[PDB]
Order: sequence, then structure tokens, then C-alpha cells
Amino acid sequence: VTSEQWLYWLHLYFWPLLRVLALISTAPILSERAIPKRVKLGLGIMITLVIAPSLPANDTPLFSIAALWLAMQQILIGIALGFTMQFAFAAVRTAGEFIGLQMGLSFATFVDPGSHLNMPVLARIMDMLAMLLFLTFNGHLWLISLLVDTFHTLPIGSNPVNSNAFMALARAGGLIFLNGLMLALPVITLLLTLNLALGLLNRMAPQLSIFVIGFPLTLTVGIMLMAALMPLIAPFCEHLFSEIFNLLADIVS
Amino acid sequence: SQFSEQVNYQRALEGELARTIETLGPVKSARVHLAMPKPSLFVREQKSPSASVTVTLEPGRALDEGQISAVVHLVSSAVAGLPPGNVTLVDQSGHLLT
Amino acid sequence: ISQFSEQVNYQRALEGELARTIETLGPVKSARVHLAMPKPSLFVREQKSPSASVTVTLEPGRALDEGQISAVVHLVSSAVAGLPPGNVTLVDQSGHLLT
Amino acid sequence: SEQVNYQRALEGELARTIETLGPVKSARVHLAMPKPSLFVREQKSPSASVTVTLEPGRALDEGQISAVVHLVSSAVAGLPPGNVTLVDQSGHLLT
Amino acid sequence: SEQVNYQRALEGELARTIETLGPVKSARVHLAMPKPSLFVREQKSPSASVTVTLEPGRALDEGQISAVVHLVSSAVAGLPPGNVTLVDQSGHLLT
Amino acid sequence: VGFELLDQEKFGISQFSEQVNYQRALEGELARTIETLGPVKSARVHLAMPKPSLFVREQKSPSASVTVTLEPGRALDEGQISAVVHLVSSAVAGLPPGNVTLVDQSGHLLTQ
Amino acid sequence: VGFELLDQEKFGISQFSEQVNYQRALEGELARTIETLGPVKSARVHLAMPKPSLFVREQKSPSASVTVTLEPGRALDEGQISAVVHLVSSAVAGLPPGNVTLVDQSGHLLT
Amino acid sequence: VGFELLDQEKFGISQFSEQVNYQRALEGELARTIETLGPVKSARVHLAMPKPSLFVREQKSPSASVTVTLEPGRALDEGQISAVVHLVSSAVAGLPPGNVTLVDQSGHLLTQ
Amino acid sequence: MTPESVMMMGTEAMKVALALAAPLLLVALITGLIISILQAATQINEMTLSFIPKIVAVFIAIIVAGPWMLNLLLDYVRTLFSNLPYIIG
Amino acid sequence: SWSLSVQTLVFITSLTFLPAILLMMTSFTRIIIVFGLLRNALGTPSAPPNQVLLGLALFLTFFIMSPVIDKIYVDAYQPFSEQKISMQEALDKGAQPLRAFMLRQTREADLALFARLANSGPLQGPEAVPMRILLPAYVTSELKTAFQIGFTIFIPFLIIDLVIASVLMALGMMMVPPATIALPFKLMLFVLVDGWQLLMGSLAQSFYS
Amino acid sequence: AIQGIEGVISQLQATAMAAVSFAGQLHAALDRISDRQAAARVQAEKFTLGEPGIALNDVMADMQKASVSMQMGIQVRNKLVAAYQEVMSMQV
Repeated sequence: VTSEQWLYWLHLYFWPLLRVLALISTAPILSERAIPKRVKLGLGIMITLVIAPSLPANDTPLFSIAALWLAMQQILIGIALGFTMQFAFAAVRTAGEFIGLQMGLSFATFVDPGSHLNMPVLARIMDMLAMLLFLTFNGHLWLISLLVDTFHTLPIGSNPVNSNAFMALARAGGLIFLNGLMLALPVITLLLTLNLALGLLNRMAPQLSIFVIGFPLTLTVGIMLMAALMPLIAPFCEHLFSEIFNLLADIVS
Repeated sequence: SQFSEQVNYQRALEGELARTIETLGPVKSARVHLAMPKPSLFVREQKSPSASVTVTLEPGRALDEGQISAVVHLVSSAVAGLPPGNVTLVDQSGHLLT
Repeated sequence: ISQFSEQVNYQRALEGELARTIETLGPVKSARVHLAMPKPSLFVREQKSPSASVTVTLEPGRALDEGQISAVVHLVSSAVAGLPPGNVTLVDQSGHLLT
Repeated sequence: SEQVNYQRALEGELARTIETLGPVKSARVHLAMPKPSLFVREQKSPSASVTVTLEPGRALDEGQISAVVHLVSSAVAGLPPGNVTLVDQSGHLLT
Repeated sequence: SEQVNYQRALEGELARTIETLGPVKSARVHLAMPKPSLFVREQKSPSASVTVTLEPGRALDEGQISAVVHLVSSAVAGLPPGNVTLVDQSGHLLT
Repeated sequence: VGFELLDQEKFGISQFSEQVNYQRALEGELARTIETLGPVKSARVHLAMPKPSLFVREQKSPSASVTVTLEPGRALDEGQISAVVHLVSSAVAGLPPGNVTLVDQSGHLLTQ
Repeated sequence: VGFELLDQEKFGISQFSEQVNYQRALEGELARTIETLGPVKSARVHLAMPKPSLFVREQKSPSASVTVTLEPGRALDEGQISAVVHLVSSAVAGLPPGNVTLVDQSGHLLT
Repeated sequence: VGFELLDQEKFGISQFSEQVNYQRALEGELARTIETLGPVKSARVHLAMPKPSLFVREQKSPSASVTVTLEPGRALDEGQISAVVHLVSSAVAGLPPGNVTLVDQSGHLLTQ
Repeated sequence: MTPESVMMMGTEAMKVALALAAPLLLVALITGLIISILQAATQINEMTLSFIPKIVAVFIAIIVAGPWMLNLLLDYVRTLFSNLPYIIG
Repeated sequence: SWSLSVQTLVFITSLTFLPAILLMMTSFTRIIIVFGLLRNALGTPSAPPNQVLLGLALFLTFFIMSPVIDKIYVDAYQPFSEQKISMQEALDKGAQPLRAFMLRQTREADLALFARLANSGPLQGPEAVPMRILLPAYVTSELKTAFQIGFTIFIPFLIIDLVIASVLMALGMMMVPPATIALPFKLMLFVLVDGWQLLMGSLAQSFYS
Repeated sequence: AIQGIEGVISQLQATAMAAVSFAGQLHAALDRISDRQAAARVQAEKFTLGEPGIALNDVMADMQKASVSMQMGIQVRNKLVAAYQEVMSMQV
């Protein structure tokens, strides 16, 4: 009596904690530095407390290279999930920064690339709008649910792994660009026409145009254009989230 | 869009399969419908794709048992991971040939 | 074309082709297919099975055989990812449920 | 807007097929597609109201009532038949 | 604005179908849809008021009142029939 | 005017302007239906939508005042008074009937 | 004297303006309906809607003053005084009837 | 003055100006109605609307001064004086009647 | 809470930004266009004389309409902070 | 009941978890996240020093959790101190008002998700929810609410920078940093519209609503 | 509660259809230690009372055992607190 076998409880509560905390430190909104560290650790601990008793406990000792392989596996799974989720916000940031750069908002990058003078304020605006939308669509709950679900697909125990699968996540790097182009497209094109229009004005009497009349007009036009274009991101926001989620579901397995 | 690309690919495969099925002696026209499985935002699960094939035969040109077999094989092979048992073949009168 | 628009358009196209093949069937003069594809939610376990409603208009007196009803069922079910046959309803031009 | 429009288009097509039924001269379909609540004891579910105008004296068969029910229920993701109401031009509940 | 417009469109179509019903010459539907809450307690059920003008002497049958109730309730996500009031052109509550 | 005023295609200065327009339109349509009724020649509906406190979870509810002008001698029925009450209460999210006042052209309170 | 009356004033309107304009419009419509009451020839409504203060342990409530001019000899009925009270109180969010004062053209308090 | 005063509003209007203008307008309309009462030939209303604070030791409630000019010999009734008090008090958010002073053209205090 | 409310939040915010920035940008654009057309008429071309009146015009713009912008933005922020506890989810 | 040595041991051990109670079961998380986000918004990452914000958050939490603490004291601590309720029952009695406070502010979606993840049976009413389900549901709801509040807080401070950059760009001053100009204006805004009274009142209402 | 009994019958129906923990273990250990200590104390009070049959040997040995059990509980608490502090110190 008075056994309280500690190794069994430790091995039951450790690896799910490692995977949950690995997701927490990288998953969007759950990985933002504004949350105190203890809150994140407690959330991981409580989620593991809820989940672990149902799972089959592992018996590999913590003092073995098998434990290191397990820890590497959990870290890989968590960071892969969090990063694949982060790709959508990367795409939204790209689209916003490009709309802002076609605004002429930061012209110093065309002359001094990476010269400590850059303000992608539109990128930040649409990034926080995307975060608000993600909060509204309860994406984080889904993330937690999928973190739990990847066990049935991929159990804690060391399992063999595949290859092109990693490419898929890396190939998801294309989406950030590909979807970004579309969001812009609904505005950059008209901005392009505006610039074309300015060109027609410069084909008249030489000089006396551009850098004096083009910038304010194009700034105001970009502002009101994409202010009107704001209602458009939400369907595209859901499209981006669905793309990331089903890509994750297909490739994680 | 990728989704548009995927729809186009599905349509093209359907077309070519129907084409080869018609070229066959007893078959006057063919219609192939493919159901490729789908992804989920949660939970692992494969849904072996499925196919429905409708054939119109030449007046009285009944298809041989071997013919049903060969149609089955062709359609199954043309679809990545299509389990034959998920191919349905039907005639112009609504008789299930498979 | 929005992501939603892209889907709705796919649904419409599938409906059209299915009706087309159903009509080509001898006894069938015209067909109408309605698909209800469902939604995944973070408050349920098994997603609800898709459903289909098929209305057929027959040629004067061309009653559909039990096998004709069956084959229609099979085709419609297969054309919809994860469509459980039992969720396919087949009805004639007079409102008789054939399934 | 995109959703509401989806609703209008669906309602329209359903009414269309219902009219294309011999005894039916015109149909009107109203869908109530809402958001559900878990662990609220008895929640509720999507619902439909169907009004049919019949041809002079063209009474709908019990089977006809059944087939209308099936079609409307299937066309709405997760529509429990029992939440489909069918009514005639005189206000008689057919379901 | 998008919501208010949706509400007024739903009201319009419902009145439309109600007038279709033979005995009804014109209908007027007012919907009261309340604020939604995604917490674990706050919730309220919507309400409807329906005024009908009948054709000279065209009294609505009991079944008719029942069918109007069903249609209006179904057209409003989570509308409990008991919160639908039906009134005639003289101010008689048919409910 | 009601929804017509909203359909004047006029810039909504702000959400507050939108809310005022919505309140007016509802008032208009309600008055309209009330007049449509036989004994009523003209109706006037005033809605008071309430406002929340600061730190008080204690809550209140909206109120309505309805003035009717009747046709010469067309006295409203008790049932009539009841139906007017029901309609106005339903048309206002969370309007407790008891907060609907109905008055005639002579200043007689037809409700309680 | 008109809802649409203040429904313009160009723009650059500090919300303060938006509120004051609402108050004026409500006053106008209320006076209007009060005039409609047969015995009433003209009405004048003044609203005092307090701007919320987080200084008092609880929120204070608004007040109304109603002046009516009657038709020659058209004295208002008790029930009439009651109906005016009800209408004015309802038209003002959280207006406690007891804070509605009704006065005639001669300065007699009817409330 | 009064409501008309707040019409030609230049864009440059400080909140302070906004408020002062509101005070002026209220004063004007109140004087107007007070003239409507028969015995009154002209009225003048002065409002003192100040800061609130919280220390119960030093609270200064809003105050009003009303000067009336009467028609030759048209003395105001006690009830009249009461009605003037009520109207002015109601028109000012949180105006305690006891802080309304009513005076005639000869300098007689009609209130208290 | 609903995405419609969020996107409305962004729209109204960025329309407030547009209203705040439109007078200054429009004044600068008008001054630049006027100076450019005068240069074209007079056949004078130096890229620096168009920069001079623009600063003066834009700085006068704050003199004339500055209080209006300051009152509009404060009202927006005040209303947003007051309505913050009612759009919580 | 337990021996006095066991009771003292349990009391001393339970005194350890006070930061955990403050962080995971109390109103502290939302306030601290909102304060951190606001500090990130104004452009002064070291302005109110962390200790000042922590003290303000502690006082706000003490003022907000007052009715819950009062109910715990009147229902659990008072009978326990008067030897009417045992030590192992005072905890159970006092965990109920805190559970109710955590429930009201939580969200259905989180509750449904964590009811599904535990493979628990159907929960027809809120009275069947255990603490093992309510704890992380409450934590997630608080995190989401805090982030929503902070992200609607962030908007005006980015609007000002946007308009500042656009105005600077109209005149061709493309090499002027916009952040340095915008920071004094952001401070001026946060001074003008009662930057802290409005935020304090909004947070307090956000709890009591 | 009436609704509580409704919930009990609902869980019984759930069991029909279908057809301890670390905190529980710690509570059990605390209860066992307290029960042993109370038994030793009660026997000591009975001996001090003068009631027949209670031997000083048994009293003293039981007090010894109770002291050892208390010390074991104290050590377990100390370690457990140390492990909790170690876990909470982890940087995420």
C-alpha cells in the first residue's frame, strides 16, 4: 500500500504535455508574447490533465535516446501544426504590405532596401483584422482539437515517418504568395490603371508631374479603394483558414 | 484557383474515360461521374473514391460479363486509389450491370 | 470568384451533370437533382451525412423498374463524396416516392 | 450577404421543383437556417415552411406529402423532416 | 444596415406568401429579432406580429391560423410558435 | 416614410444615425398597420429604446406610446386594444406589453 | 420642430450635436402628437435628459415639462392628463412618470 | 436665438462653445414658453450649469434665475408660480426646484 | 462578435482615417496641380518650386480644419472605448 | 475530520498555489493581457513600468472579485472558522461561487469542445459541468476576450500612424520616419480621451456584463 | 434536487446504453495518516482515562508509528511542492 507509482504517472503526463506545449509556443494567438508564460504553461498542463488518462501510457525511460526521439517527434508535430496555421496570417500580411507599398507609403525601400526605415502599417492593420477574424471563427479551439486528434492518426509511441510530406509544408510557402496576389489584385489593378493614367499626364508637357501630384491622389485613392475592399477579406479569410486546415489534415497523416 | 484547377482535372478525366468506353463496340455513348474524396479540418479518414458509369448500348448490343469486368478495370485504374467495388455500371434502361 | 462561390458553382455543376445522366436513361424525360452538402463544426463529432433529392419526369406510362430506382440511387450516392444511399430520395412527376 | 443570397437561391430552386409537380401550380419555400447551441438541454434545429397552390381540385396524395417532405429535408444540410411544414392555399396543414 | 435590410426582406416575403393564401387580401409582418449572445447563459426568443386583411367575409379557418403560425415560426431562426401573434383587420386576435 | 427614408440613398453620418433611422422606420410601419385596421383613421407610434448603466448588471426594457385617431364614433374593442398591444410589443425586441400605452384622440387611455 | 428639420446641418457635427438634434426631434414629435389630442390647440415639450455621471452610486433619471394650450374652454380630463403623462414618459428612455410636469396656458399645473 | 442660434455652425466649434451654445438655446426656449403663459409679457432665464465632483461636503446643484415682466396689473397666481418652478426645474438635468428663483419687473421675489 | 461586426469595425475605422487625412491630402494635391499647370503655362520647369507652396498650404490646413479633426478623432476613440464591453466574445 | 497536523499541512501546502489561482482562476489574465497590448500599442514598451501595471491590475482584480470573495467568506470561511464546517468541506463549499463566476464569463464553444475532448457524457445543463471542464474553457474564453479587447484597442493607434505617414508622403518627405512623429500624437490622444478612466471603466463593465 | 435526480436517472440510462486519480490517491493517503494519528490519540486518551485492558506498550508503540507516518507525509508534501515549483519554473 501507499505505492503511488510515480514513473507511470510521469510517463503518462509527460509526452502529451510536450506535444501540447510545443503547439502552444508556436500556434498563433496562443504563442503571442503578451500572454504571461505561466498562463501558457498552466493551459498546457490542464489540457494534458484532461487528455492524458484516456491515452495508452508509454513506458520508455526518460533516460534513453528513445526519450530524445520521442521529444523530437512531439516538438516537430507541434511546430508543424502551429507554423502551418501561421502561414495564413503570413499571406494576409503579404497582401497588406503590397497594397501599402503600391500606396507609396514607404518609398525608401526602393532606394535603400532594408535600411531600418519601413512601416507596413496596412500590413499590420490587416494582420490584426485577420487575428480578430480568426478569434471570431474559433480557429484556436479547432487547433487544440486537431492537436488532440493527431494522436489517433500518429500515436505518442515512436512511429516511422515519410518525406515529400515535409515538402508539402514547405510547398505551402507558395500559398502565402499565391493567395496574397488575389487579395491585392482586387485593388492593385485599379491602382495600376491610376498609375497608367498618371503616365498619360506625363506624356503631356514634360516634368511638372509625378512626385508632386501623383502621390497624394494615389494615396487617397488607395485609401478609399481598400476601405471599400475591407468587406471582401472575410470570405477570403475563411477560404485561407479552410485551405490551411485541410492541408494540415491531409499531410499530417 | 487550385480548386478550379482540381474541378477542371476531374472533368477532363471523366470526359476521356467516357470517350474510351464509347469507342468500345457495343457502347453508343458513355457518361462517367467521379466522386473524389475530400479533406477535413479535423480527424483522419480515407474515403476510397467512387465512380458511376452510365452506358447507352447499340440496339440489342448486350455487354458481356467480361465486358463489365473490363469497364470496371479501366475506370478503377484511371482514378488514383479507386477500389473496383466502388465502380457502378448502369445501362440506358437503369439495369445495374455491375 | 470567391472560395464560397467556387464551391456553390461546383455543387450546381454536379447537380446539372447528374440530372443529365438520369434523363439519358430511357424511361426518364427530364430529371432535377438537389444536393445538400453539410458543414463541419467545432461542437459535433460525426459530421451529418450529405443528402440528395431527385425528381424524375417519366415518358407517358414509362414506370421505373425496382432496379431502375436502385441504379439511380447508386449513381447519385457515388457522385457525392460520402453520400449514404439511404439519404437519396427519388420522386416522380406525380409526387410518388420511388425510393 | 453571400450566405443570405445562397438561402434565396436555394429557396427559389426548391419552390421551382415543387411547382414542377403535376398537382402544384405554384410553390413558396421559406428556410430558417440558424446557429445551434450545445449543452443547452433542448436546443432546436433548421426549419422549413412550404406553401403550395394546387391546380383546381388537385389534392396532394399522402405519398405526395411524403415526397415533398423528403426533397425539402434533403436540400437543407441537417434538416430533420419533422421540422418541414407543408400548407395549402386554403391554410390546411398537409404535413 | 445589412442585418436590418435582411429583416425587412424576410418580413416582405412572408407577408407576400400570407397574402397568396386565398382568404387573405393583404398581410403585414413585423419581426422582433433580439441580440444574440455566445456566452453560457444569455439567450432570448424572437417574436412576430402578423396582421391580415381578409376578403369581404373570408373568415380564416382554425387550420388556416395554424398554417400561418407554422410558416411564420419556421421562417425565423428559433421562433417559438407561441411568440407569433395573428390579428385581423378589425383587431380580433386569431391567436 | 419608414424604410423609404432609409431608401433615400442618403449617407449615414454614423451607426447612431443608422439606429435613429431604423427606430423611425419601425415607428412608421407600425403606425401604418394600426391605421389600416377598420376603426383607426390615423396612428402615431413613439418608441423609446432603453440604455445600459455603467457597472450595474440590473437591466430595464423598452417602452412605446401609441396615439390613435378613430373614425367618427368608432370606439375600439377590448379585444382591439389587446391586438394593438400584441402587435406593438412583438415589433420591438424585448418589449414587455405592460410598457405599451394606447391613447385616443381625446386623451383617454385605452390600455392600463 | 421636425425630425427631418435637423436631419442635415451638413457635417463636421461633434456627436454632442447628434444627441442635441435627437433631443430636439423627440421634443417636436411629442408636442405634435399632444396637439393631435382634440382639446389641445398647441403643445410645447421640454426634455432634460441627464448626461450619465460616474460620480453618484447609481444613475439619475430624466425629466419633462409639457405646456399645453387648450381650445377655448376645452378643459383636459383626468384620464387625459393620465394619457399625456403615459405618452411623454414612454417616449423617453427611463422617464419616471412622476418626473413629467403638465401645465396649461394659464399656468395651472394639471399634474 | 435658442434652437435657431445653433444653425450656422462654423467647423471651428470647441466642445466648450458647443456647451455654451446649448445653454443659451435652452435659456431662450424656456423664456419663450414663460412668455406664452398669459400674464407674462416677457421672460428672461439665466442658467448656472456647473461641475459636479463627488465630495458630499461641497456639492453645488444647478441653479436658475427667472425674471418675468407682467402685463399691466397681471399678478401671477401661487399656482402659476408653482408651474413656472416645475417647468424650469424639469428643463435642466438635475435642477432641484428649490434652486429656481422667480422675480418680477419690480424686484419682488415670487418664489422664496 | 460576429464577423460582420468586425469587418464593420475595420471599415468605419478606416473611413474615419480617410476623413482625417482627406483635407490635407486634397489641399496638397490641389496646390501641386495648380503650380504644375502654372508651370506648364509659363514654360517654367524646376522640380523644387512646386514643393514650396505645398508646405504652407498643408500647414494652413491644420489651422483651419485642425479642431474639426481633433474633435472627430476623440469622439471616435471615446465611442469605441465606451462600446468596448458590448462587443466582447 | 483530519488531525490538526494534517489540517496545518494542507493549509500550508495550499498557500503555495496562490499565483496559480490568481492567473488561471481569476480576472487577472484579461487585465494583464489588455495592459500589455495597450503598452505595445502606444509605442512605449517600457512606459508604465511592469510593476506599476502589475499593481494597478492587482487593485482592479481586488475590486472586481469582491462579491465572489464576499460570498466565499460568508458561505465557507465563516462556518469553517467557527468550527461548524470541516476543513475538507469548506473547500468544496467555497469552490462553488468561484465556479459560477468562471462559468458566466466562459463561452459555449469552449465548453462544448472540452466536453468532447474528455469523452464525457452529455451535459444537459450547466449544473453537470465539473471543474475539469470549466477550468480550461474559462481560460480559453478569457484569453480570447482579452485578445479581442486588445485588438480593437490597437486600431486607433495604427490609424494615427497611417494618416501621419500619408500626410508626410503627400509633401514628398519620403525619408522622414513616421513612428517618431506619431508617438507624441498617440500620447496626446491617450491624454485627451481620458485614456485610463475610459479603459478602466470599459474593462470593469466587460466583467460585469 | 428534483433536477439532480433527473440527472442521476439520465446517467443511469447512459450506463445502460454504454453496456482512482492522483488527487484521490493523495486524499486517501491524508485520510489514512489522519485516521492512524486519531486512533493512536484515542488509545492514549483511553489509557490516561484508566480504562482496563489498554497497555502502555501498545500506546507508546502506536504513538511511535503515528509519528513515523506523519514524518512520511511531511516528506511527501515537501518533495511534491518542490516538483511543482520546478515545473512552474519551466520557460515556455
